[PDB]
Amino acid sequence: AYILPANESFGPLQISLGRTVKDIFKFMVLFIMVFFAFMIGMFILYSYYLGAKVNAAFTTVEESFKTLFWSIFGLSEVTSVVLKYDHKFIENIGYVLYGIYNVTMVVVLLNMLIAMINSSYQDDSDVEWKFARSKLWLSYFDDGK
Amino acid sequence: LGLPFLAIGYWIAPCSRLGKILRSPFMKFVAHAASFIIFLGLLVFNASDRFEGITTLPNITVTDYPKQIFRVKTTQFTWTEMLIMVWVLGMMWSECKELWLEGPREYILQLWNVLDFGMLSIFIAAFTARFLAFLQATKAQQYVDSYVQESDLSEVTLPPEIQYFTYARDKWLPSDPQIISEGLYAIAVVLSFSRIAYILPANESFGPLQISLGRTVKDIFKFMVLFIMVFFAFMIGMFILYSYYLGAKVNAAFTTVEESFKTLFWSIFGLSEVTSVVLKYDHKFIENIGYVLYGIYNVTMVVVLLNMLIAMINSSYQDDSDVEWKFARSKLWLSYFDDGKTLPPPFSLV
Repeated sequence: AYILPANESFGPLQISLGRTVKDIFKFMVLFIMVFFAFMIGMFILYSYYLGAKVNAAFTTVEESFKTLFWSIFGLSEVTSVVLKYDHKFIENIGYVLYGIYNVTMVVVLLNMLIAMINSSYQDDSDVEWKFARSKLWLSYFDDGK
Repeated sequence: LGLPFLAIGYWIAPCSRLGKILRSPFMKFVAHAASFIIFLGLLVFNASDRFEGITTLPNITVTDYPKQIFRVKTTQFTWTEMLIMVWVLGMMWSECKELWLEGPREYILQLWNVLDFGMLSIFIAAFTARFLAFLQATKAQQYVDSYVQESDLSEVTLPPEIQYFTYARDKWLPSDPQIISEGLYAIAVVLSFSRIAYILPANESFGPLQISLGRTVKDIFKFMVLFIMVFFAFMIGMFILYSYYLGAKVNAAFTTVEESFKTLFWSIFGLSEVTSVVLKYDHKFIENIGYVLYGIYNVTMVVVLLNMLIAMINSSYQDDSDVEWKFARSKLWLSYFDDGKTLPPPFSLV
């Protein structure tokens, strides 16, 4: 991507990707707070069932983080909230909290997507890439290198 | 860090440079935000002992002295827990003051007020259930200390009303007050780590994000109702189809109403396997109809999600965001303009 802005076909793509990342960071912070909310809550719920669960999810803080993060991409199984004891109150609350976390994930992703859509529909891309490419060229104009 | 010191200084010297600074609406808002951050840190510190996991198996009872009831140490309240109760009581008192000074009808209008009341009520219910469990455990401990003299609670057959309190978590009843307390406490903790959005509109970079997220949720609710009707349609249909094959299926999906709900809800995020519609008997008519209905439900899921996405896209593309956030932030500022609120909870009960 140091070389990408020099190309006419890929330079604007690099600028658009960088702008997307910059706007992505704010929604990452927004998602981080809710992610921490569900991580702490599910860890508190399932910390007392370390040896009484189908898997190790939510038994520790690291396990809760791993399960919740991989729930973003659907890589966490639904058995993460299933207990071995007949404590259906804890299991059902884990089911509800995991489901609410998944729905909140969709809502946050959707809101971020709508913001990205209604933040670029307002020559701008060409000027953006040309400015970046001019900076690249000016970096090689001086003596040396 | 210095909130207790500031509270003490305000109490001893209400009229001074410290008192003048504390009465500033920005300082009152900062104190309230800092107090809630302390509350969140208290919740995290309360579970800090289990951060790397419990060192003992759930089916093993570990106590301090041999004559100790296990439920006594499991249900005893820690100092951090007592601080959490004090904080919760402070916020409940603040909410009750708002309710009494602003009318019960108008109080429910704001989503923040009802959400705060629900979170605090769940906290009170969780701590009440833990208190009942602690009371029962102390009653068992009193019985042990009175009518049992063996210096070892391992060779004595205690009565069941007292023997039940020596059991590990595996033998606890499903309706155990401590189990109810733990579940409600987990819900209250999740709800507690949501009042950061009380502070979000004050920031210029995150305030508009909060307003946009709230608007997205408000428009989301209508499509949730739209999705609920079709979800109920397929839930009832597949439950009716598969209720007669409870013991003749690969898994338990669609055998009961709860199983149908779980399978269909987790099909939204792809967490339900395709074997949910596979039978063990050679009834290919039922199995194929389940396949078709599950596929139609999945396609309908995509269609509803797509239509909702198109609506969201063509409902905001029509300065509006800046005005929205500025209005919300002005409401936040006006909430701290009036006299009072100098000392955030729980440093307000006195």
